[PDB]
Amino acid sequence: IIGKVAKIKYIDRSVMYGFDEPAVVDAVMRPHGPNDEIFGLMRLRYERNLNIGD
Amino acid sequence: RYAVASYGPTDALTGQPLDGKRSHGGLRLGEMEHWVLTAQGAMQTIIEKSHDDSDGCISYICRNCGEPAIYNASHPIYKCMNCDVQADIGMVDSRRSSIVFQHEMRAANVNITSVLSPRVFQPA
Amino acid sequence: SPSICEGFVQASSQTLVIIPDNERITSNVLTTFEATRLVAVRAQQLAINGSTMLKKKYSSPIDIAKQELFNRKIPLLVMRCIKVTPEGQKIVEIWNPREMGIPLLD
Amino acid sequence: MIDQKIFETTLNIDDPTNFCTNVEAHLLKELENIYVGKCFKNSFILNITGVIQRSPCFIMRTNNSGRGYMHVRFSAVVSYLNAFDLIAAVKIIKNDSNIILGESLLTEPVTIVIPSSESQNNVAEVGQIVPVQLANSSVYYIPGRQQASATGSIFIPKHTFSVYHVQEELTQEQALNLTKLVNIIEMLLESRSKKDFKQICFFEKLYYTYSISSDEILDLKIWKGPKGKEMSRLKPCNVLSFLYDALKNKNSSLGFWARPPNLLKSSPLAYQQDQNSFNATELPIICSAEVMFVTLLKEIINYLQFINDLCDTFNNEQLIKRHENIWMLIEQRKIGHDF
Amino acid sequence: AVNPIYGIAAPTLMGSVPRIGTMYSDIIMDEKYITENYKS
Amino acid sequence: EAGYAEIAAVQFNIAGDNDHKRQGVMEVTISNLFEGTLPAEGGIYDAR
Ligand SMILES: [Zn+2]
Repeated sequence: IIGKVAKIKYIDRSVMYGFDEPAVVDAVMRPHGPNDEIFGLMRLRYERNLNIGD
Repeated sequence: RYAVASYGPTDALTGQPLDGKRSHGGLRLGEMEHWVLTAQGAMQTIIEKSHDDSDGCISYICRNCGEPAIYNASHPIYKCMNCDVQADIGMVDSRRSSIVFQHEMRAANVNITSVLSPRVFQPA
Repeated sequence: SPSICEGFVQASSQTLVIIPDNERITSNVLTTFEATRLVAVRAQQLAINGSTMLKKKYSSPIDIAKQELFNRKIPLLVMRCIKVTPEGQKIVEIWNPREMGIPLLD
Repeated sequence: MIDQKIFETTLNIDDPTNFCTNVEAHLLKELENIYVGKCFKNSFILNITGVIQRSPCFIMRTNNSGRGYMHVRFSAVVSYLNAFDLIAAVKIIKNDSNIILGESLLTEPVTIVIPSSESQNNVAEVGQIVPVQLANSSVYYIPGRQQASATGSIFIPKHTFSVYHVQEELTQEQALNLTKLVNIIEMLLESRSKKDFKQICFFEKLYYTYSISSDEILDLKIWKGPKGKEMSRLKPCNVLSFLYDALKNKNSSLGFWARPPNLLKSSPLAYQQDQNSFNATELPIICSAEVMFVTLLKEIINYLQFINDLCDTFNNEQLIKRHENIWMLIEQRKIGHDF
Repeated sequence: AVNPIYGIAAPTLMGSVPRIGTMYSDIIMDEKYITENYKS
Repeated sequence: EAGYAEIAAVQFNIAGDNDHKRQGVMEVTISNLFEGTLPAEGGIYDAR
């Protein structure tokens, strides 16, 4: 869900979606942190009906 | 909702699964669950869960001195660093957190010697 | 001055003393633990070999082992360790599950 | 040597139902497959004599494998090498600057690693077969290995000897004990008697401490010794005859016993005296008849084995000439008749 | 201190299983029945 | 070749100098942790 490469040639510090139910990318942004550095921000949304167990 | 299968992330020290769903690890059969399974007499379930599914391993111990030995079938190593010619290695089923536990006791200058069960023989 | 392994002497080997059949004191009925263990061991060993004298055909090791226990064809013996003498003996009772009472395993 | 040893092991059975259809045959097969040709408990296993004592096939309890295990006490023919023994054949395979590596040929698989000294690297080469002398307890039997590592020295027969002062009699039951060694010597002699006279004679001439001007060193049937100008006023005594007489208790074994280098090491002869008149450089050792007899019998067996193995290895004179350089290196260490 | 292994906690800390319940009695293979009923 | 065994008892003792010098497989000599990718030989991270 977020690609990420790192110069040392490269090692893959990528991010995987480890949840049982599929989500949908609602909104993604590239803002600046406190030290003025770009970081990845992903919002994941779920369509939740009432279901057995709620 | 949560479910794991036979494999996944493992703790570096103890060799057991990680802690729960957040870490993609396993769930816990705590102290009180072993009390219940011991009360039921279910010992082959305790092997399956606490050994075959948590952190079971094989420990090698020399008969003649009770100390851990070094055994490797492929790339043949059969040696004890305490006898070196009187080595009599028997494999005991253990689990990694217990071997870590005995090394933590030896690191504090308390020596742990394991007396193995003796050989038994029919007469004549 | 020495190591602990110096004075360590391994436990001496034992002789298996078998109580004769007429002086056995334990029950001639399998406990539920003993029947469960016999069926478990036999089922795993059927998962290894598959050779059995059971006349009817089953598709599971567990069913074969259960019917072998029930029909008295299970090729195992039950060793009940009574005592370990400090002179170096192991007094045990050998019980043949083909000739014992089988508990209620519903 | 070669003798019997009783071992204890625990075998894992991966298929108990099949294994128990014939326990004796399967047990012999597995013992042979695991232990034959390997080092185990300070010994090297040659053959499996039999299974003395076994246990039932227990089912393993600490795992759900359904597998079995069986405790076995078995008797095996093994070969234990003694300190400072004498091998007759080794093929040097590695000749480096640091160490020399060779392997025994006649005896059981043995690796001999001679530490390289400056006087050794310029003589021994790859392809040569030489006799070696061992060292004290350097024959470590590291378990699981197919050979017995031992450091050794290129053999040159010594010029010294030992003297044993015995003050206790050789009893009858200890003579019964040494009967095995006497019988071993008898078998070694009857095995040597088949060989060609020239090979045994030349090897004896090479490895005799002194030199003798031919045809004066060997009387196979009687062992009368070398006829050199009657050096000693007392005839050397046959060890076998003395033991057979002490079986019937007709002679006494007290006094000073010595085997000077002039004596033939492979013969059963030795010197006994009531007073210490041996020209030894070392003090005589006060000991009983048991120790002295054991040491002398073991030396006789070792030297008979050495001569037998030398004669077996070099069946042709071409190889003798190929190894003649070692023969002369031995020869220059001999002592002449300047006495 | 020599600590014989018995009970629950002593075998559990040593990585083994208690000799209890299904593991109280030892099972051995019936040789005399297998040599006369099975084949290799 | 290693037969099946079970621990029957555990003996507790005090470990001395000889026990450490006979059980230990190597001696820590340097304070270098890593020479390269592999751990430094003789340090506290040695592969022995
Ligand atoms: Zn040891």
